[PDB]
Amino acid sequence: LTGTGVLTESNKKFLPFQQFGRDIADTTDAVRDPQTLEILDITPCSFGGV
Amino acid sequence: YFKIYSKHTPINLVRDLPQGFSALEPLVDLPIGINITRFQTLLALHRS
Ligand SMILES: *[C@@H]1O[C@H](CO)[C@@H](O)[C@H](O)[C@H]1NC(C)=O
Repeated sequence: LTGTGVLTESNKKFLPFQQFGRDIADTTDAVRDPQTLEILDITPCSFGGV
Repeated sequence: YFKIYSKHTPINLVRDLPQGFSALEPLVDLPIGINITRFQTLLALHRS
């Protein structure tokens, strides 16, 4: 699973089966890292109009 | 793939299904790859 974003700590209480999370657009918003099983939130990097 | 979903609920109703809502979490996924059209419940006898 590929993508770009800032990985931060999260407070979303994922259930044991649950691995990733999806927004309305279906783009991945949170992910569970292998090897260490922790839950990393994925926040898109800051952008806007010049 | 044999998907088993499970949920354990404390109830106190005597005879029928209690009326309420409880979403079943996934328990296990088994790669059995076999044809299934019929199934059986297994019970346990009590002997004295
Ligand atoms: C390796 O990944 C497994 C998950 O499949 C995990 O249980 C285990 O702790 C990991 N070990 C190391 C050394 O990262």
